[PDB]
Amino acid sequence: VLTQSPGTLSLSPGETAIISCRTSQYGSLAWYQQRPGQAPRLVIYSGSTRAAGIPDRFSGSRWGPDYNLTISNLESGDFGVYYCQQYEFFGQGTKVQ
Amino acid sequence: QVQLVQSGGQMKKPGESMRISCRASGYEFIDCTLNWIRLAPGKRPEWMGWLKPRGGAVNYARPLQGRVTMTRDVYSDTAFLELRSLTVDDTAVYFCTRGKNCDYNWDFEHWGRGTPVIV
Amino acid sequence: QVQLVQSGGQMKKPGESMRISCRASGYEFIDCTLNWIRLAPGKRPEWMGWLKPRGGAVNYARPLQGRVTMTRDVYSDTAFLELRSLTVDDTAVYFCTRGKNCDYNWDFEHWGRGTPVIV
Amino acid sequence: NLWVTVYYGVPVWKDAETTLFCASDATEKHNVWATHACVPTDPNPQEIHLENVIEEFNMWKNNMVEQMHEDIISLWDQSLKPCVKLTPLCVTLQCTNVTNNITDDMRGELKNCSFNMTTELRDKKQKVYSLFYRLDVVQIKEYRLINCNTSAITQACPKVSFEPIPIHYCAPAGFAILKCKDKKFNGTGPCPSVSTVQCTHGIKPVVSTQLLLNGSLAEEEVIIRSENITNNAKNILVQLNTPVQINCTRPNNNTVKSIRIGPGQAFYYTGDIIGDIRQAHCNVSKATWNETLGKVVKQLRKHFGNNTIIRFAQSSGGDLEVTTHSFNCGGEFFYCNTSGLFNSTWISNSNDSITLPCRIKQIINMWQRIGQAMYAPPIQGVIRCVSNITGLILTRDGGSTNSTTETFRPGGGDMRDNWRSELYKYKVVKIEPLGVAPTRCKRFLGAAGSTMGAASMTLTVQARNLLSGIKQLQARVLAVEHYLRDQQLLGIWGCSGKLICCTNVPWNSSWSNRDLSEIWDKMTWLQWDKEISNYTQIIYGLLEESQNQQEKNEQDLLALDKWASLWNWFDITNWLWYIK
Ligand SMILES: *[C@@H]1O[C@H](CO)[C@@H](O[C@@H]2O[C@H](CO)[C@@H](O[C@@H]3O[C@H](CO[C@H]4O[C@H](CO[C@H]5O[C@H](CO)[C@@H](O)[C@H](O)[C@@H]5O)[C@@H](O)[C@H](O)[C@@H]4O[C@H]4O[C@H](CO)[C@@H](O)[C@H](O)[C@@H]4O)[C@@H](O)[C@H](O[C@H]4O[C@H](CO)[C@@H](O)[C@H](O)[C@@H]4O)[C@@H]3O)[C@H](O)[C@H]2NC(C)=O)[C@H](O)[C@H]1NC(C)=O
Ligand SMILES: *[C@@H]1O[C@H](CO)[C@@H](O[C@@H]2O[C@H](CO)[C@@H](O[C@@H]3O[C@H](CO[C@H]4O[C@H](CO)[C@@H](O)[C@H](O)[C@@H]4O)[C@@H](O)[C@H](O[C@H]4O[C@H](CO)[C@@H](O)[C@H](O)[C@@H]4O)[C@@H]3O)[C@H](O)[C@H]2NC(C)=O)[C@H](O)[C@H]1NC(C)=O
Ligand SMILES: *[C@@H]1O[C@H](CO)[C@@H](O[C@@H]2O[C@H](CO)[C@@H](O[C@@H]3O[C@H](CO[C@H]4O[C@H](CO)[C@@H](O)[C@H](O)[C@@H]4O)[C@@H](O)[C@H](O)[C@@H]3O)[C@H](O)[C@H]2NC(C)=O)[C@H](O)[C@H]1NC(C)=O
Ligand SMILES: *[C@@H]1O[C@H](CO)[C@@H](O[C@@H]2O[C@H](CO)[C@@H](O)[C@H](O)[C@H]2NC(C)=O)[C@H](O)[C@H]1NC(C)=O
Ligand SMILES: *[C@@H]1O[C@H](CO)[C@@H](O[C@@H]2O[C@H](CO)[C@@H](O)[C@H](O)[C@H]2NC(C)=O)[C@H](O)[C@H]1NC(C)=O
Ligand SMILES: *[C@@H]1O[C@H](CO)[C@@H](O[C@@H]2O[C@H](CO)[C@@H](O)[C@H](O)[C@H]2NC(C)=O)[C@H](O)[C@H]1NC(C)=O
Ligand SMILES: *[C@@H]1O[C@H](CO)[C@@H](O)[C@H](O)[C@H]1NC(C)=O
Ligand SMILES: *[C@@H]1O[C@H](CO)[C@@H](O)[C@H](O)[C@H]1NC(C)=O
Ligand SMILES: *[C@@H]1O[C@H](CO)[C@@H](O)[C@H](O)[C@H]1NC(C)=O
Ligand SMILES: *[C@@H]1O[C@H](CO)[C@@H](O)[C@H](O)[C@H]1NC(C)=O
Ligand SMILES: *[C@@H]1O[C@H](CO)[C@@H](O)[C@H](O)[C@H]1NC(C)=O
Ligand SMILES: *[C@@H]1O[C@H](CO)[C@@H](O)[C@H](O)[C@H]1NC(C)=O
Ligand SMILES: *[C@@H]1O[C@H](CO)[C@@H](O)[C@H](O)[C@H]1NC(C)=O
Repeated sequence: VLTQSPGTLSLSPGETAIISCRTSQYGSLAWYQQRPGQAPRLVIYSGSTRAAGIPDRFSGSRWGPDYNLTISNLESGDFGVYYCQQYEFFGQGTKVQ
Repeated sequence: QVQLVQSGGQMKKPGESMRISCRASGYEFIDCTLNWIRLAPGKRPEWMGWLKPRGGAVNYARPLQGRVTMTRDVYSDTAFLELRSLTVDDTAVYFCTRGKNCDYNWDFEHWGRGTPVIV
Repeated sequence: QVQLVQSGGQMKKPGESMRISCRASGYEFIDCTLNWIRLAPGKRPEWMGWLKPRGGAVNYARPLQGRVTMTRDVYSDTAFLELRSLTVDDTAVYFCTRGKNCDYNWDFEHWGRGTPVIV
Repeated sequence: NLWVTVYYGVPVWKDAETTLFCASDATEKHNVWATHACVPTDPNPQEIHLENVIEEFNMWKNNMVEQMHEDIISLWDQSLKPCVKLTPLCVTLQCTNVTNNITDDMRGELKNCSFNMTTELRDKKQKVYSLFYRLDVVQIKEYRLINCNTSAITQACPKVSFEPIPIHYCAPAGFAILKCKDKKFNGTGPCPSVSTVQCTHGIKPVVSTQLLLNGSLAEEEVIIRSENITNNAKNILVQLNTPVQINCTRPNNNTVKSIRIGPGQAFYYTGDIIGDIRQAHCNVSKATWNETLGKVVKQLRKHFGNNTIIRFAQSSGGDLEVTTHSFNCGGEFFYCNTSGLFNSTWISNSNDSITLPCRIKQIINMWQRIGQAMYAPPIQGVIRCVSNITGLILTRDGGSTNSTTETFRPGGGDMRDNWRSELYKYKVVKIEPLGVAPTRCKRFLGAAGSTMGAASMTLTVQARNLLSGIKQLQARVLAVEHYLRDQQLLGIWGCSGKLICCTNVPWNSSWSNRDLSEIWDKMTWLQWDKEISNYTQIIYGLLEESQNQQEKNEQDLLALDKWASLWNWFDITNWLWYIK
């Protein structure tokens, strides 16, 4: 029902990552990060609210039925797979490299 | 302090049935939902179902109805996911998850270690 | 609701003894006085006695003193009227009665079915 | 030139939660569901409609539901507490199938289940034969009771009945219950028409899992209540326009007998079944249920796509409480299989009863607590009920990608939904009587929507309602504390007397000016309190400083000793010799 773009995002350290997510339903959108080999962890919920322990680097804001995840000054703990989530519906996921 | 501990490392061939246990601790087990998530490499994540352990009420994802069962033990705070009629497309890591709070359960801060299953 | 239930139809000869039960229900059996009335055609109504089934206290009428005993089983909620040396003039219908309220005893509102006794 | 004035008792509302006390209309009845801590009800004497008020009602987050859940749980536990424990009955039973005299199938799965037991004298023992339902007994043919290895079982006292008795919930002094009288009120939104009521409309504690029974009915049409119906987790409550009559029964004579398990303790069990062993059943008229499902389908089609195919289905899984309709009838607990009434499919657009099988358990663990259970004693004779299926609880099977089909299943397990179905209209509002307004002086609950100045003419009545186990004492003490706080603040401002008090504080333009023309003419007090809520602390502080400290100093000993014929000496100088 929802999707996200780009499928793969090839960036270098220190650059800013932007990931877009298109939704066809009204509902709060959460963003999750998956480190390769570990369980995924929530990075933000309700579109713009951060989970506990997440630095200020992660943020997001948008208008209309679209959402944006912005990640400034990428660090080594980044470069996972980033998932959209609506009411028990996920996106295909964006792999940041 | 909320912790979810999963048993795993299972390998199954097509046609077999499988069971995963998920022990929950650090919070009142009864009053808060659990959800099951299937993450496969290269596929979209699939939500498998939710379980309310107070009455054991279970909601299965529509594509998997007739295959999935979820039960629970409250005296030993465990949630059991049983999946039947495995196929090659069921290879994935299975997670037991709970929301940030027990009013809006979709904000899954708390995830288990993850149970790999290879078929 | 208040109900008093008796068992009757006794047929006796002169000189024999008789026992009539009166099961009380609805009101708290141990918090209200019972009375035993005798009715018959021709002769007046006669009061037999009162029973306070907490201490078991009893008061008998003067014509019947030495012949009439009253007992109470608080666990079956059952009063008992025992009469000795029954004779022809005691042929009558016996009532187990309770007052309208438990403060004034002589407003007999609650009467049982009645217990015929033919000597 | 408009300056501050202080009003006490203006009608305004804060949505704070509070403890709400009992109100139950007035010996056999005292056995059941009544702790006689509950005052007799007045005959709905004060239902003051409020005209032109728009209040936000949210059924899903109201403290009355949680308070009622706690109160009903405590009532149940208090009723059970002075009753015989069945810890002696956790013994090894040798069970055999019920005697059909041939190999005929046992119906209801009754099992003979002899055991050794105890008696009043500690030394002796008494073999007992007692038919137990198979759901109650678990194997270890050696058999034991279901709950022995987890929880102690407390028998319900034999005389005690469980039939629902209406309970009216009435707010304490200083808090007023607001009822939303709007028809077609889906439970979460602005309510066009509100009324103030002292006591709720006698809510009946009735415990039913899938299908609500004996509840209140809607006036116009079926109503579908759910917060975020898109969400799968949240239960869809359904209030039905027309009652559907369910006729329920156990057809067994059920010869009951008693034994004494100890000093002053008795155990009641099924000695025998005189008649044929027959299954318990519940009948629902097929045509009535078909029409009811059609109406529910229409209201559900409104929320989802109009083209969508709405399909019902049996409950997917859970405990026997969740998976099957649970309810008590005449003191006997029925678990009825609703798959007969929910397996239809509705595609986009008689005198035969759907008979639901029912199984009866004696050992009930209701409220789903850990470590507790209750043995319901068997009831002699055939039992019947004629309940009305006034409401339903549903949940939508989720996770589907595209596709027009929506699967709805019976749901439950959490009993808060039952009481949400009845307490949806009610809200609890605190009364914050104090208020501050502009005026040129410069020196119950009715008419809430009436503009300012109309309120003042009736002001006193609100001041009359204020001031009127452990939680009730806390409620009363907090009411007294709130009243003393309000009176102390009134005194510190110089307004020791209640009602209108005028004070010399200039109405600053910063404090939400508003033009000071329609404020008093066209507007009600609540919208004002919405406007000036943020500035209220500054106004209170300035009131205290201006007409309490400065007024004390300019009416301190100043003017106490007034003898001044040579006043203003630094001006008596100014025309002492200047005139010369
Ligand atoms: C289930 O629960 C969820 C919450 O968990 C509920 O979802 C919320 O529903 C409400 C309505 O009940 C939604 O408000 C409506 O949203 C519409 C769009 O609002 C978003 O976008 C606008 C900007 O839109 C402009 O641009 C659009 C694209 O060109 C265009 O289509 C539109 O017309 C406008 O020109 C933002 O200003 C607004 O903040 C909001 O932002 C969304 O996206 C961002 C992404 O970053 C996210 O942060 C936000 O949370 C949100 O997702 C809009 O149609 C509608 O406006 C109507 O009302 C206004 C009143 O001011 C009126 O001016 C206008 O004419 C319309 O009548 C309204 O605002 C709300 O966004 C939903 N929130 C979420 C989180 O999903 C859901 O309703 C509930 N379901 C049920 C059944 O109860
Ligand atoms: C939804 O609401 C309906 C409608 O009220 C309820 O149906 C009632 O169910 C109760 C029991 O659950 C019924 O009350 C019981 O009826 C039995 C028959 O009563 C006999 O005696 C009375 C004397 O007044 C006569 O009028 C009547 O004709 C019969 O001769 C009795 O078994 C019960 O009384 C006995 O047990 C109780 C213990 O509870 C004792 O207090 C009594 O002293 C006595 O020993 C009792 O009266 C009632 O009749 C039903 N109403 C009807 C048919 O209209 C549903 O129960 C309710 N649904 C749910 C799920 O709660
Ligand atoms: C769900 O709704 C469905 C649609 O109405 C129901 O499915 C139908 O259920 C019937 C009953 O089983 C199926 O079988 C029919 O039954 C009789 C013959 O049954 C005989 O044997 C049974 C033994 O159990 C006995 O009880 C009966 O009295 C009979 O003696 C015939 O009339 C038919 O030929 C047919 O075989 C139907 O096939 C089935 N229909 C469909 C379209 O699937 C279903 O019962 C509903 N479920 C519930 C729980 O109510
Ligand atoms: C008390 O006994 C019950 C019944 O044996 C235990 O529950 C499970 O029952 C199922 C029924 O199919 C068995 O397959 C399981 O093996 C039982 N569990 C166990 C651990 O044996 C229940 O767990 C027991 N309670 C406690 C607290 O141990
Ligand atoms: C449960 O089994 C017992 C033992 O077989 C049955 O009790 C017997 O009942 C028969 C028929 O009424 C009597 O003649 C015997 O004297 C009883 N035996 C004893 C040892 O008491 C009992 O009837 C069975 N339960 C039923 C039929 O519900
Ligand atoms: C409620 O009754 C229905 C009656 O059909 C039962 O449905 C059966 O469920 C079993 C369980 O696997 C299936 O094998 C049958 O095919 C079902 N029958 C039909 C016609 O669909 C249901 O199991 C009962 N529920 C409970 C809790 O006893
Ligand atoms: C009782 O009946 C069941 C079927 O419900 C059967 O399997 C079992 O063998 C029977 N047991 C005895 C002791 O007769
Ligand atoms: C009851 O106790 C006696 C004591 O001798 C024992 O032999 C017998 O097996 C017990 N009976 C049952 C039915 O458990
Ligand atoms: C119906 O409920 C929805 C939420 O599902 C709410 O937004 C809306 O205001 C309600 N409608 C009314 C009260 O008319
Ligand atoms: C149960 O059996 C007794 C035996 O005396 C009989 O009087 C009674 O009517 C029976 N009960 C029913 C409901 O038929
Ligand atoms: C239920 O019983 C009543 C009488 O108590 C009868 O009028 C009604 O038709 C019955 N309803 C059903 C659905 O069997
Ligand atoms: C009766 O039920 C059938 C089958 O579910 C349905 O097609 C029909 O519309 C219903 N009739 C009504 C509600 O009048
Ligand atoms: C059941 O429905 C009928 C018909 O509307 C109604 O008169 C009756 O009062 C209802 N029963 C109860 C117990 O509310």
